[PDB]
Amino acid sequence: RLFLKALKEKFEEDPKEKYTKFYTF
Amino acid sequence: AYTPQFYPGATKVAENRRNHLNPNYELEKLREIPDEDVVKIMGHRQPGEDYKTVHPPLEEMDFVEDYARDLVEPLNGAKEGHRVRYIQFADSMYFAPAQPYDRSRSYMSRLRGVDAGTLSGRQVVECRESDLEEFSKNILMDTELFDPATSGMRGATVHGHSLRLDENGMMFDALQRCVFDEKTGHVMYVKDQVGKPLDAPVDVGEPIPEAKLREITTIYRNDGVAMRADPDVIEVVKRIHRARTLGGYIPTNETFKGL
Amino acid sequence: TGLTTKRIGTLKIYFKHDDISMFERDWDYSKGLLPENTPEKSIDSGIIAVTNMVKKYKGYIGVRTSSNDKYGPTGETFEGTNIVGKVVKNSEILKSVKQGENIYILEVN
Amino acid sequence: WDDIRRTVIVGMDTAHSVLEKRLGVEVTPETINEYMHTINHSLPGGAVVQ
Amino acid sequence: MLLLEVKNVSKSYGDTEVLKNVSFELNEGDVMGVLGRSGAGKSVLLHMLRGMEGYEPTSGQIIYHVAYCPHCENVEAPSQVGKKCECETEYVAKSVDFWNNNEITYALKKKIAIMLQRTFALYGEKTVAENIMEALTAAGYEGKDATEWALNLIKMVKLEHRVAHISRDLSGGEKQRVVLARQIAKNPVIFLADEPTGTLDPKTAKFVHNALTEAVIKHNIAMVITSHWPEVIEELCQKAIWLDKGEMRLVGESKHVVEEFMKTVTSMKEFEKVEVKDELLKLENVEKRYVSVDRGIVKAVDGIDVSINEKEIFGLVGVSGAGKTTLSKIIAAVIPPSKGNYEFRLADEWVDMTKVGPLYRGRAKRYIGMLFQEYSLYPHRTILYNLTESIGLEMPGEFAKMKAEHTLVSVGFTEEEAENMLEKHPSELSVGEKHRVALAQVLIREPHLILLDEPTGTMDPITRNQVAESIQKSRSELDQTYVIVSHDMDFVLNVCDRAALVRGGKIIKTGKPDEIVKILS
Amino acid sequence: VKYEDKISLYDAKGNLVAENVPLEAISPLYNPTIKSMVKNIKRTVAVNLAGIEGTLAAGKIGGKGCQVPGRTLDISAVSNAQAIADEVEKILKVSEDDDTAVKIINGGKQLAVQVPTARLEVAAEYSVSMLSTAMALKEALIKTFNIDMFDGSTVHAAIVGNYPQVMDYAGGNIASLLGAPSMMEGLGYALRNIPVNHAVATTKKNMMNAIAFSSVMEQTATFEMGDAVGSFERQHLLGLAYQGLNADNLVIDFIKANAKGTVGSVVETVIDRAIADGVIVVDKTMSSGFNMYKPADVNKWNAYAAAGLVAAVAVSCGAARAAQNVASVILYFNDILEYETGLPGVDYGRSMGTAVGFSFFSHSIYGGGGPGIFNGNHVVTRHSKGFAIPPVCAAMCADAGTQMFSPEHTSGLVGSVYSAFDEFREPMKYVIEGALSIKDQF
Ligand SMILES: Nc1ncnc2c1ncn2[C@@H]1O[C@H](COP(=O)(O)OP(=O)(O)OP(=O)(O)O)[C@@H](O)[C@H]1O
Ligand SMILES: Nc1ncnc2c1ncn2[C@@H]1O[C@H](COP(=O)(O)OP(=O)(O)OP(=O)(O)O)[C@@H](O)[C@H]1O
Ligand SMILES: C[C@@H](OP(=O)(O)O)[C@H](NC(=O)/C=C\CCCCSSCCS(=O)(=O)O)C(=O)O
Ligand SMILES: [Mg+2]
Ligand SMILES: [Mg+2]
Ligand SMILES: [Zn+2]
Repeated sequence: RLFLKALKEKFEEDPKEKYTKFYTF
Repeated sequence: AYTPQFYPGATKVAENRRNHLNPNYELEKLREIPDEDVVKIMGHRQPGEDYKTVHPPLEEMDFVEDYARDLVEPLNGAKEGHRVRYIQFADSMYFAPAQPYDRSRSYMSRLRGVDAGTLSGRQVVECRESDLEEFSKNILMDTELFDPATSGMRGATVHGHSLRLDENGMMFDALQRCVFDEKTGHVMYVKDQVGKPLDAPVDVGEPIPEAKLREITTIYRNDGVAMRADPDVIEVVKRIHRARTLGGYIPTNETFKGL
Repeated sequence: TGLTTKRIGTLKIYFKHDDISMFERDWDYSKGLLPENTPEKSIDSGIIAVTNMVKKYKGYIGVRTSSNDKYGPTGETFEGTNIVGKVVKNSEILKSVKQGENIYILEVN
Repeated sequence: WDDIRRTVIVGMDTAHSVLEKRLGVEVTPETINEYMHTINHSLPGGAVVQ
Repeated sequence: MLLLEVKNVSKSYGDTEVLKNVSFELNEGDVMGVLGRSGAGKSVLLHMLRGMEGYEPTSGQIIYHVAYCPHCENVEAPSQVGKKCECETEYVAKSVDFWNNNEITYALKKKIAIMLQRTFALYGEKTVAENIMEALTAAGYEGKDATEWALNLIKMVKLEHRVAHISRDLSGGEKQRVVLARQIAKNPVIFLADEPTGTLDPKTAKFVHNALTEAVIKHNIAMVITSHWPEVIEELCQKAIWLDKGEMRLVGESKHVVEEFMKTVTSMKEFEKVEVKDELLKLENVEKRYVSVDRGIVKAVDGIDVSINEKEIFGLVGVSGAGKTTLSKIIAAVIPPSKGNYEFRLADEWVDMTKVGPLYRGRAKRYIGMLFQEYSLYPHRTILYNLTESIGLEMPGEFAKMKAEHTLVSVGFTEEEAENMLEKHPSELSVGEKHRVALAQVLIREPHLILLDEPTGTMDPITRNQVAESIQKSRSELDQTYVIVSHDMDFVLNVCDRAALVRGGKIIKTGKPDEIVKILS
Repeated sequence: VKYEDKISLYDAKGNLVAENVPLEAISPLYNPTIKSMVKNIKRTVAVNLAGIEGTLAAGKIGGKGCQVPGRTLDISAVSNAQAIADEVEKILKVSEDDDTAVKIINGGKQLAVQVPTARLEVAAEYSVSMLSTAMALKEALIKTFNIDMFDGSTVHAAIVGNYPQVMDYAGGNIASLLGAPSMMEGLGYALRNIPVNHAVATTKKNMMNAIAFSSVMEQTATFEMGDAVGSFERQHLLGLAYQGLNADNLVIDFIKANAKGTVGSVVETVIDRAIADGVIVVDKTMSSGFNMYKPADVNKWNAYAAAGLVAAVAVSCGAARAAQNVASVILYFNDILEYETGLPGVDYGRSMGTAVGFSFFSHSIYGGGGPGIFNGNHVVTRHSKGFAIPPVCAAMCADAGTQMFSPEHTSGLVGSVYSAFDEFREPMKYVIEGALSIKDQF
């Protein structure tokens, strides 16, 4: 559904972006 | 009936100890760690797979007829036959929300079929794996009983309950199971409770502010609430000591008149 | 919202669904968001609330134009929501504002 | 007299069986060699990784 | 003679009629098959007969007619009624009404054997030989008889390659065979088998069936067997009942009932062809060795070469104990391999797996979801909690309920069933409603690579094709990679396209599912 | 009479048996059943004929991993075992109207010999039973099979085993419930030698009967050690009555009230019952509430706390269905009670100390063994005078087969021998009957 996709893009806390200390360099 | 008090004293430390001992007191929750994340930090089983068994289900096995033994309702983990596992915590002497003997007393007052052990810098509770995970997530990790900075789920090497905190206010860890992420201000568990690294670090929230720690701690301190400020606890301790002495000398109603 | 410096603050719409309108958060000031003003009964309409550190989406602000007995203005349960304020006079503009648009607020104490 | 006094013989088959079945840990000749290294370091006065 | 009656019994669970108007009669020796849909009430009826707690009838009652020793304490079969017993007093005939009429229940309940569904009743840490030895010493035989008996039983269940192997370290069907061997070695008056074959391959299923025929019927013991796999019912019993949603649709001979059953099934869908895009996994010399000082080397994996390709349903067919679960766990980065290389292609780089860490295996493990063969839920939680809060959904709690309902519907539940199931515990579901709930739990996080270890095994052809179409639709509309371990051939023909054959830790060859089928036969 | 205490006796099913029974009717010095059990324990010896045959056939004389080449005797003890029993009975026989019970166990591979009381009336200790049985067995074996004069030493080593050099029976095939008096923890400690597993196996895993057996043995030992003399006799009698024999049905009542409860709920029910019965009263109310409690009856309060301790152990170990919780349950039951009421715990902290001993004895690498091998004749568990051991029997009865030191592994022969006696298999019922038989003499 459009609503489910909207939640997926709006509330996706990607680990690499949030926790760059661990998943990056 | 009998309405139970739980602890003597009028200070905030005594009130917090009473709250921990009270089974009807709803502990304030301060974080949300998913069940699978708690299982991953625990490090006993892989989340999503079934629990290993030690004996067949209680219905399959045959026991002799025992009226008194059958009066007690068993745990679900016992009903299925799960292995007994443990969860261990180390608490800092610097205003950790929960303390070893307080933890053991609250566990034995609030949970069914648990095995609690108390050390100076250690506290472990053992139970059937499913129920152990249930009350580890519900009570031990999500509530005010846990602070990711001053307390830590850790087996194997436990040391730092009496040492000073590090630059971020975190308890000393020789294995560094949990690290402080300054970008987000959150504590992340990079290893499970025994020391093998985790594939994905798990966010256990951010450290509790020290002002709240002063209010929710259960330890007596000169810098915080001192026992001299709580003469009621000292009087009860002295009464227990004198009652023990009189009972060990001659256990009669006449010798207890000097109580 | 910026009311510490100016007299008019700005709230950005972050997510919207029927009765709910959630505002953007600042992941720099949402640190000591201990549960402070948690609802005891059903939340009434036009109540501004911020989700505390209990929930995963800590710091997000939101408001709903209706009342429910289970969820706060941000889709979280009552133990994860602390009430900060309410909308007093001007309404029926939260239902006609798209996502990403900024609405402006004025404190009336 | 010293050599006789300081000798104790301990059988390690119940320990291996308990490790394999109850404790859920595999026992291999490599693990036995590792245990022998550990006990040789620790028996006289040693303290492992401490 | 007549063994047990079943009067007009109606089991209710809060105005939810799980069973109603179920009535049948069984005598000293006869096999009866209980045939029905998934969730019809077969397991409820079997636990009803076994006497498990919480399965007490609400309307009717069941009667057990058996012999009894009024001092020495043994029930026996109603045939031994009128036989000077080994102790003194002989065998009084007792018509034991279950859930009433105590003082016989404990002894009678000892003499009834049940094969639980998906649950293994074994001691785990006590090997294979000691489990059967304990079962024998529990009741009957003696320390010569027990010995030879145990040897011949492990012959029947064909576990001579795992004699001293710790039964906790066994693998699925092997544990089920251990449980069956233990359940025979108790001389029961009735044998309640709930999916006795389980999710076993046809060869081992035939082996277990021969073991059952030799063991129970030869000793004139009644069996109540549920498979909902028509062929097993037809080849084992003479009388059978067919119940739907707790109502007896047909009562008669096994042949006629089973024939009636295959008329009410729907054919498979045969989804359209979908092309793949690039290679995604690569396994070169993966090997898993379980070395012990007391049992030798168990080479679960012996140098398997695999390669997967994006939007593809990959199959892993083989015999029980081949090493399918080990390979699947190696794919999911759950079990490290003893040797070999394993590479995953996130976007354009190949992360070297078999190395722990977020810079490494944890990179790809975020998009890898596996449904284990021995799955589990959180029984202390509701279904909604299991879908949303137990794993951590990325959305506020208010919008998680609708996402959970949508995932349940996509799994193959109707809207009413999904709505009613949300505020329920896994203990209140059926094995095959729990399996779909676990599949939904895997699917709701939407990973890139999905491993399904035996998705079927307790599901009807209708439910199985629902699961098949769900997988196909997800693969088509979400470019999800799938790796399937299964034993149902037609599932592999219609779902998979590049299945592989596993035999003793080897890959033999890889090809189309029809090619693998004609290689097998 | 000197004690005005009255008790009502309940059976293991919670049914009333008798009311207003004098407290001394269950005393070890008055109860006929306790006397009979003590005498039977003293005079009963178990012989392992199969063990003797195996040791002699392989020359396995000498202990752990010991074996003497060339000193092997090939005799059929299990095949004969009626002949040997008859000869042993004839040798041990003193008179015609004489006990001298020798009975065949497991079809010839074991013997259960009861030495006559005449040989024990002129003995200063109980060790005469094992020595007389060993001598009679040696003579019977030498006479039945014509053993050469130069192999009697081998026969002796097979039967007794290293005794002149090692002052005990280590590698022998003859055993008794009581150990050597020279190997006691203290003076009068002979009766605290039966482990928990032996008590559980003898009673066939019956919770109340195992509790009664352990409590009877422990309190009779306290009477023997001189502890239950003068002012302590009342406290030990009340402890026995309320912890072992389920006086006033307190244990069953607490278990029923806390079927779904925890240790804290058991503590609450115990305090409520003590308040309702007048056992404890309010001492004073402090400034911060917490009305302190003082015992109106010190010994009765100790008995109530002991009964509640047993009930708490039963509740926790029936919830977990595991016997590993005993130490923590006792320790923290006492802790919670003390800091809940301001009252002393069971045995004035000795129960808590013994629980700490249990904890460090069964929960670490410096731990050793499990709770099934607990007995009062150990340095770790001797500190409580019969108040911490009986709950371990309930804990091990509630165990669902998750212990390495299970009763089946360690006490099979003991159960097979001592389960034949009615007073040992059901100590609770027969102790109650014996107390009923002497109700009117007080
Ligand atoms: N404790 C319970 N409370 C309520 N409903 C229950 C309970 N146990 C089972 N049910 C319901 O009863 C129905 C039959 O369940 P059962 O386990 O007997 O199914 P089944 O015929 O064996 O099917 P399956 O092939 O899925 O194992 C299902 O709808 C299930 O949800
Ligand atoms: N932890 C372990 N230690 C030792 N051997 C093991 C262990 N786990 C599995 N095995 C053995 O390795 C072999 C492969 O097991 P695996 O689970 O991969 O088989 P499978 O083909 O999936 O079986 P099934 O079809 O019965 O589910 C089996 O013989 C099993 O007993
Ligand atoms: C009787 C014996 O106890 P045991 O019978 O349980 O071995 C008794 N104590 C022992 O347990 C044995 C040795 C002393 C070890 C104590 C070291 S204190 S430092 C370790 C603390 S922790 O391991 O509990 O965390 C002794 O021999 O002195
Ligand atoms: Mg079923
Ligand atoms: Mg498998
Ligand atoms: Zn009989």
